[PDB]
Amino acid sequence: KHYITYRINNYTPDMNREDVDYAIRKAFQVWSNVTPLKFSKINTGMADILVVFARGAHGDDHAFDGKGGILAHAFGPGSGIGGDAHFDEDEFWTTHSGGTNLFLTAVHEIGHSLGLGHSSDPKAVMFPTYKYVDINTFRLSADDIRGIQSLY
Ligand SMILES: C[C@H](NC(=O)[C@H](C)NC(=O)[C@H](Cc1cc(-c2ccccc2)no1)CP(=O)(O)c1ccc(Br)cc1)C(N)=O
Ligand SMILES: [Ca+2]
Ligand SMILES: [Ca+2]
Ligand SMILES: [Ca+2]
Ligand SMILES: [Zn+2]
Ligand SMILES: [Zn+2]
Repeated sequence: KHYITYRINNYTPDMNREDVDYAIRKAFQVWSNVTPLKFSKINTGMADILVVFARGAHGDDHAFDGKGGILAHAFGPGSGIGGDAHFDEDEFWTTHSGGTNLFLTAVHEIGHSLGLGHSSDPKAVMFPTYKYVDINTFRLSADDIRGIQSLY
């Protein structure tokens, strides 16, 4: 199906609540812009993709590892934790270059939420390693486009 819902379960205290909403909205928009996917934000109740901030062990057999290392993870589409995107609260989430940029990380993780694996293109958002790029000139690489359009 092309209609997919999300809910921001909780908000990192690192950031303004409004900035988390915006970063997440823009991350979904990135993928919506290159597919027929329609995303809808839910405030309360059942949603396909939950956006969660948590530290250490947090219920899903994939515990986080403290500051650094693994920044976030996400599960491919399914029931329950399927589709959910988890961000390690031990990171320092930001709208800027400092710490770990939430928008960029969210684009990567939503990619996983939708069923993508990793890319071999070093410029792809789905390359395995986080790298800050200038947010205002950010673009999905042609390989990201191939990946997502193959699924939707
Ligand atoms: C501290 C920071 N760490 C990272 O970038 C690390 C390597 N990457 C991760 O934390 C992966 C998550 C990530 C990648 C990106 C990104 C952003 C922009 C461009 C390219 C990539 N954003 O988040 C972890 P994952 O979701 O792939 C994951 C895979 C397997 C398991 Br099991 C669990 C999770 C760094 N190396 O700068
Ligand atoms: Ca889910
Ligand atoms: Ca970590
Ligand atoms: Ca934090
Ligand atoms: Zn998790
Ligand atoms: Zn990844």
